[PDB]
Amino acid sequence: HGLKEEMTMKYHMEGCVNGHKFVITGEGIGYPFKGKQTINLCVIEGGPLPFSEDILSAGFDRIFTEYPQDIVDYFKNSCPAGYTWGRSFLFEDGAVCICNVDITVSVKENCIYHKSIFNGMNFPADGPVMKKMTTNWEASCEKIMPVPKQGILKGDVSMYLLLKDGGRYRCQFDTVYKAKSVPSKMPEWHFIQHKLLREDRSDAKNQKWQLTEHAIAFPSAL
Amino acid sequence: HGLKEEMTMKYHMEGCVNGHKFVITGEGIGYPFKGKQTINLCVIEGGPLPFSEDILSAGFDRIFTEYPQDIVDYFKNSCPAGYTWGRSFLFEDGAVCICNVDITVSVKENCIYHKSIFNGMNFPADGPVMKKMTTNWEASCEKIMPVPKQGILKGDVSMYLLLKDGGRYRCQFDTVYKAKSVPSKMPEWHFIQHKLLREDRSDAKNQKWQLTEHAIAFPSA
Amino acid sequence: HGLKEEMTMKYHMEGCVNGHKFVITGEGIGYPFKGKQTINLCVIEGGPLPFSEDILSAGFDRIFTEYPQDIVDYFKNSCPAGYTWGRSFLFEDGAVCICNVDITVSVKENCIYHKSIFNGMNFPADGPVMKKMTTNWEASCEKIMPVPKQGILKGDVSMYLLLKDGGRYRCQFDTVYKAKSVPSKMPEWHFIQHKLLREDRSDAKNQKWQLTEHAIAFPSAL
Amino acid sequence: HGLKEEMTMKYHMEGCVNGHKFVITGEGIGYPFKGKQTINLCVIEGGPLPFSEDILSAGFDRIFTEYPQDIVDYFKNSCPAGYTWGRSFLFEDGAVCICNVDITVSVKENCIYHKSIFNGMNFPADGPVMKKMTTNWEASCEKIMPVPKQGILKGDVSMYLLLKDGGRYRCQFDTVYKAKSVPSKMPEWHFIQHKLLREDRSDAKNQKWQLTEHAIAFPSA
Repeated sequence: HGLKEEMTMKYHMEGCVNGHKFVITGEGIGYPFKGKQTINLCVIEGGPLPFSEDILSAGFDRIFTEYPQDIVDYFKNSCPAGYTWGRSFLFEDGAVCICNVDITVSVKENCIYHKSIFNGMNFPADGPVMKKMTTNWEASCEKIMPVPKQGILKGDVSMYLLLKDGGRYRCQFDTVYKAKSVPSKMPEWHFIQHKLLREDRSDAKNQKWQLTEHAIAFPSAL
Repeated sequence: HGLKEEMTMKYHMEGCVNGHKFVITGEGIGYPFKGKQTINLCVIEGGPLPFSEDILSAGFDRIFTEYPQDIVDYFKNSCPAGYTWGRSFLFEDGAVCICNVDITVSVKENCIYHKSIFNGMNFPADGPVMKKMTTNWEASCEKIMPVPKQGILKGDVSMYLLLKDGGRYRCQFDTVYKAKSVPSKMPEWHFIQHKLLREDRSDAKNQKWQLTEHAIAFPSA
Repeated sequence: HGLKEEMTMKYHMEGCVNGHKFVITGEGIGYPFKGKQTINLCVIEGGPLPFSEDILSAGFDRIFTEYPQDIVDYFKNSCPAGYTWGRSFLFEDGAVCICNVDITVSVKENCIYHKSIFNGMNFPADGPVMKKMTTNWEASCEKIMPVPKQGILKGDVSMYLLLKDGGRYRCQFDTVYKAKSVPSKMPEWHFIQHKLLREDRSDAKNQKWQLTEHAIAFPSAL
Repeated sequence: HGLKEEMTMKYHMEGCVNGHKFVITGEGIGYPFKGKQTINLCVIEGGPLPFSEDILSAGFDRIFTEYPQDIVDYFKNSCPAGYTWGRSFLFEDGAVCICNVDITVSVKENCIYHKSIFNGMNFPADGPVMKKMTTNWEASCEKIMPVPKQGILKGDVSMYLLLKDGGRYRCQFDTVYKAKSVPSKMPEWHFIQHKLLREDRSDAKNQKWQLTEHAIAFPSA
């Protein structure tokens, strides 16, 4: 698809969570074919963040998903124009989020740009988010399905955000993946298992952390 | 409240619904104390909108609410600084919207400026919105409750967008009302009844519509 | 409708909340035309209840609703066969409830019988319900609407359960009202404001409390 | 676990969906260790059901789950006492169901008895269920997580009931798995993948259908 085994990517997130506007920029290396990525994020505006940085995580690339040969890779096939995605975040405490990502490709640079807009609200002031009581997301299995006569995908995943107290914090992810160009081939409903971790790196001069994700496409084990 | 019986208001809305970007601007005259208002909207970008306009309606002011003396008017009391609002639209069919509005009032201009940011997704292609089969919102009764120790308000209302077939289409509105400065006083939980309508007014050069809203504050009967 | 100004009623609730089976019986007096009712409840089985008794409250009669003349009283018109209702309870903490009520009339006795089945689950062990941290429901306004070509009603109300800490506890009430006989006249969408209070009366020999409700039908004040 | 590679099971179901009461009884053969099972159902009351049978399917055993040695099988470990389950069905169109099952095993009979209580409402009259336009459930992947200090399990899965038009119909399954006696050990969060199908087998004297399910436990890949 014009993809390298190893890739670099850029991040620019524009957001407002519970009235708090902020600005995050990033950089990363990834293995499209490995379904792995490691990114570095920085709050260049609105920091330090008043909420849990874990809610932004997934709003930062399905391209970085190791697909089987028997399965159509909507995302990679997306090369070279890229694609866009929108996602609803339904937290168990009533908080609501919408995220919009625009994936574009710096072909010769072999760099994938990500431009996102994140909007979240109704995050309880006592919640783990407002109280920054989170730690990491739990491993998951997302259902990916094609939209008949549409050329788009639908991602369905029930997320669990692990808290310091040891508890879980539930969130429903509902995504729509839209390729920038009409897709010749469409995949069949499948699954995407993921592993996303955050490791802070804030100094005291800057709020930063590093993200990391691993994902493999799979079919129903039946 | 430094407000006038009759006034004016200006609107500027930016949004991307189901990936469709659009810009809307409006003008209006209102009666803060009557809780009445009529507004004229004109899509000045992304028109014509590929979805129903009905979804954007409420996304265009709690200042325009007839409040009883017995009840604290957090909104009017919001002067001079003004206030802001955040809202989540939970449509029965899976669609998700978020709207944030920044409210500011010009004394010298006797106008109320509204700057909204409407975002929505997961609007089923064959849905009433995507297939523009909506007519009007059914009259509501919203619940306004104070957030102890937060200085903010919470609005809760179950909306119904009336369809052409005469079928209702459900949507849960969850609002957060926050004044720009620390509130001197807080009201008690109460209700707000509203009636909002839409009259199309598009031509061929531009897509336009008129909005109207009447709201009255109330207590438990 | 054969209704008296003053009425007596009987209660028999069969339930299981979070695995806890219980049995409540009751008796009450009401004013159909006043839209008022006062009932006395007793846990004859499964007591003392492990959960907050406030969740059962509304599962105990729209007949007791003061209607305007301009508005059709589906419920009273229901005389003399009575009617049935089913309701879903969606609590903010994930707990789920379904309630089914069967309203029958002891015509000459002028007594209204109520036979209910209550099923609730996913009530967090730390919740106000499990922790019995509730006190009373807050006043509400329910939307009542007709079902085109069905002869049934739909009740929509967002409930708030007041806690001891002073906080609210949200619950979505979604009802279906089915008259025992084909209705000649149907009402137009309207509203029903309610006030429901609980006043314990458990001795130490028996778990009991008294309920009380006031309700008036209204049209959109527009 | 006192269980047998191959076994039998008996079913008795009582329910009132949308006010329609019904009684169902079934017989089956299963492979606890294979996580496989086939069951034969017969409406012996309230038939024919006015709604889709597909809704009752999952309402008919986590014992039948192929579990890796590396993972704790809370269900099989549930022997001898057995276990119970509670589940909420959150259908996209507003329908609401609750199902509770009491699980008991006869050593001497090598059969597993299932006593369910299915309740459901708000099934849109023109819905796929009410208009019986459903075919089968799409293969799933459920999330099984332990409840610390409770001795219970929590199952989470987003279901899709396939329609005749080939359209999917959404339903959220939220389960609570509770053993009859204090568990010696607890498993770690893991997944359960399932494949469940329905083959009609009604005649004219009785309404019958066959159910089949294959489930395998798994960890994060």
